[PDB]
This record gives sequence, structure tokens and C-alpha cells, in this order.
Amino acid sequence: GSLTEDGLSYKEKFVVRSYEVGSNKTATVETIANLLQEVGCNHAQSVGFSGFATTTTMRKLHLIWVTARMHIEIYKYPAWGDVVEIETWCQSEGRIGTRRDWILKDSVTGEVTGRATSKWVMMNQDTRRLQKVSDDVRDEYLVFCPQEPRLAFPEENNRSLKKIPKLEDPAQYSMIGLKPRRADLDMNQHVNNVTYIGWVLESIPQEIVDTHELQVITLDYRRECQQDDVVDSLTTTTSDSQFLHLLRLSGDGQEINRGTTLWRKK
Amino acid sequence: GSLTEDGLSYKEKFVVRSYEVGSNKTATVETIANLLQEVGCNHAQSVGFSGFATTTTMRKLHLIWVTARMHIEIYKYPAWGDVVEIETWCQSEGRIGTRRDWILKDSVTGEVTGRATSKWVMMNQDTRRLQKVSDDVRDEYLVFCPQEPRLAFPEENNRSLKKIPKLEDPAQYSMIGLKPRRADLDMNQHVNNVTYIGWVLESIPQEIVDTHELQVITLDYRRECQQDDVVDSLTTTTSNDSQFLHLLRLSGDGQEINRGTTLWRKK
Ligand SMILES: CCNc1ccc(C)nn1
Ligand SMILES: CCNc1ccc(C)nn1
Repeated sequence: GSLTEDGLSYKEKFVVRSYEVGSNKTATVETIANLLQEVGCNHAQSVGFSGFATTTTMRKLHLIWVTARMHIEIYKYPAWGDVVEIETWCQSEGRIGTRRDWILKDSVTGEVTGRATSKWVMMNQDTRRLQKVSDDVRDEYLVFCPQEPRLAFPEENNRSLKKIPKLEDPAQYSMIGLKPRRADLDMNQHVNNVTYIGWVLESIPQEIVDTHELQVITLDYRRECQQDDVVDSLTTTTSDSQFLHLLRLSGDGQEINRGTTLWRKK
Repeated sequence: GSLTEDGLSYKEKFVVRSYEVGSNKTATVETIANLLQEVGCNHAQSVGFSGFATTTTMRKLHLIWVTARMHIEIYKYPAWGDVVEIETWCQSEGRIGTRRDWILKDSVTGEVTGRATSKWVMMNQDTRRLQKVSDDVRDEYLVFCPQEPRLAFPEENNRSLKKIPKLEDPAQYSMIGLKPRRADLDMNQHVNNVTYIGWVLESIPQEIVDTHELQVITLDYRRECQQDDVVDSLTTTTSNDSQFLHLLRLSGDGQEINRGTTLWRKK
């Protein structure tokens, strides 16, 4: 793994492991979202950030970078034993926060097999208070970003920026009583962003998973699920097959996530 | 990853990933059990077997290798970003089945940071009926094994071969209503052997996990948990060091699926 010649992006190769693949012997979408997370952490580490991408100002201010949205689009899931090359870079989005992008490539053919974009915001780690990002914070990471815009999804009016609606009760399909275990936590004891993807997908009928492959997934993150919390995953078909998703806490019905998935017939 | 000079063992290096570590920034025991599984799968692939290590006779006969026991003992959990080198080899145990062993090593110092041994049995995949290993099946994989004994736990009185008792109700601690999700299944849609390790450990109090580190884990596998099954994880302390007794059973009928023990030392 290394930063590119200009130092404004990072690349890494991954050999697909036996436990990382699904019933069709290709990496699951959760293995992909994990690999994006891993190359993201390695790009931050290689540029000085020893908290993910927490600058010197943020560590003292008790501020952290938090995912607001993740959008992944896959064309070909890499096979077990294959090598996948991922390129990642960060970009400032003014006071809103940062945008981290990815390009997934086949290491033998060089063809793009997928792409991802994520939108991150800054919050206080002691309270969920969303912040508008200071000008002094910006200048600390802006030196590690390209200045000319470089977007993984440059298409004006594409899937990555579309507003997601709330799932109306009753749902078509559901997977109730989901609790995270220790393997679902990160090194800071918080639930891993990838687990929520798995939970959304748990309500999809097995018949869709068996006859279709996941093409697009957009996940809006609203609130975090704590260790002792229980979750309900809801799904309704809105149509290729398209779905509407809602993650909420089993008890009060408090929203934690919302999203959509797009699937193609195998 | 490659077979050694003699072709009777396999080695592979792994860089510890950010999502693979625990609160102490070192690989979890579940990341370790997964890495053992991965190097096991790669040693079988590099020698012809590509079902895990299914011979051409096991394939026609609908026979598979299933884990009966796993024993892992760790001295140092590798840090996030560190490189761990694992060496694996398989050995025949007559008609009982095979034994697959591992040596975990630090890639910078060469020191052994852990070791593991697993005992595998032959089973008919359709009827779930166990059976002794035939001569014809044996001759197919014996060529890939060392003939002189090579044991990861060679000791005369070792923890890897001790009989585990059943946990008597009521348990001291428990973690009720555990269901596997799709990320818990392998490529054949069966529950992954590593998930059961996570389920045993879910009943351990957080105060043990925070003040102690896992040293030894022995897991006996008796029955598999199906996709739609729900599991109960039970724990009772049996003891400077903390020792526990574990029992995994199906929430419904109380059917046993796993039993084991864990050994923890104060950080
Ligand atoms: C290049 C390292 N800097 C950053 C800042 C924020 C985010 C989300 N990612 N990366
Ligand atoms: C070299 C491949 N041979 C085998 C056979 C059985 C087992 C459990 N592992 N490995």
C-alpha cells in the first residue's frame, strides 16, 4: 500500500480470502465496505493521522469524523483468490464536511469493477452535536486533498446524491431482534459502519440473494446503535429489483438508518 | 503464501487490518481463528484439493471433513499494522481422522506468538453420519503429510487433549437469543466455525475482557447451528488467572451444539 506519485491519493492490493466470499465464490458487499474502510485508514495513517483522520485541533477539541452517507456501486464482485486494487482520496466540501471517494479495479485487466463515495460530518465525541467545521481545522487536512474536483460519481444528478424517503409501516419483509456482538465493534468499542449494511441486507428475501446480485447500495446514517441496543431491519419492494430500507431500534422505534438497494438478475 | 522447501507444510504472511483489532489495538481471537482457516484453505489449494480438502473419493461419496475440536493458545496478539507469519500442516491420525496444526510467529523477531491444533473427522454431508477413514481416501492425502510426528502441542500432559465436562444449570453468566446473519455463513451456506468462538465469548463479562487477555481456548464441536436456529451461550467461572466453562445450546429444545473452556491472565 502506498500514496500515489503526487501524494494526493492512496492505493492498496487485497487478495480475496475464503471467508470473505458468498455462495457464488465472490466477495460479499460487506467484505468490500470493510476493504474501503481499511484503505481509508491506511491513507490517513500514511499522511500523519495516528481516531480516524482526527487532526491535531480535533483531538484537543474532542471532535470526530462520523459517516453521514455511504454509496457503493459494484459491476463485478472479485472472485476468491483474485487481487483487487482500490484507490482512495479525500476532498473538502466547505463547511458541510469531507467527501471520501474510491475506485475499485481488477488487478489483472485494470478495468474498474466498482466505485464508492461517502459523505462525512464532524461531531463532538461527548455529545452528538453536529458542527459546521472551523477554518483552522480545514487548513490542516486540505494539504492532503486534490484542489481540482475529482469525483467517483461525477454525473450531475446521479444516484449518490438522491434524497431517500422513510419506509411506511407495514413493511413487506422484516428481520427483527438483531443484536451486535463484540466482532461487530471497532477498536473504540462503537458499532462498525459495515454492520449496518449487513443488517439492512438481512431483511432481503433469500430468493433475491440467490437469483440476483447487489448492484447499488446507498445508506444514510442518522444515529448510532449502542452495544446493548436491539435492531429491526425493514424492507419493501419499490419496483431489476429495487428496495426501500429502514433500520430502527426494536423498542421505541427510533430511526438509525435508511436506504435503497438495486439488484440485477444473475 | 507458499509451501515450504519439502512441500509438507505451508506459510503465509498477514498484515493486521484496522477492523480486525479489539479495544487494545491487537487482533481479536476471532481474527486469529479466521487467519488459521484462510492459511488452511490455501495449503489445501496449493496441493490439489479445490469442499475443504475433499479428495476425489470424498467427492463422489459425498464425504466432508468437519471440525470436531479446535485448541488455540496465544502468547502475544499481533498489533494493528504488524505482520504475522503462520505455518500450517496436516497429519493422519489413523481411522479417527486428520489433525491440522499451526504455529503463529512474529515476522520481525521470528518469535512464536501462539499455536493451534484442530482435530477433524470424516462425515457424510447428506445424512450427517460420522465414519472412520478408509484406506483409499487416506492414501490420497497421506502424501501431503509429514510421516515423522510433528505436533504443535507435543507435551506429555497438555491442555489440547483434556476431556471437557457439560455446564450444569444454572450458569453464572449467559447471552441469550443469538442468531447468525449472512456474514456468519461460509460459501456453502453453513455457519462458519469462527462464529461459534464469538458466541462462546459473548457470555464472558465485559469486566473480564477489559482487565484480562484470552490465553487458551478449547472448543469441542458436536452439532452445527442452522441459518434459522437461535443460540444460548452459557458461562460459569471454575477458578492470578481466570478459568471458565462454556456451553452453546439451541434456545428452543436446549440441544447441545458446543462445549469448551477458556483461560485468561491479568493484563
Ligand atoms: C486524507 C486524510 N484526511 C481525511 C479527512 C477526513 C476524512 C473523512 N478522510 N480523510
Ligand atoms: C493437504 C490437505 N489435506 C487435508 C486433509 C484433511 C484436513 C483437515 N486438512 N488437510
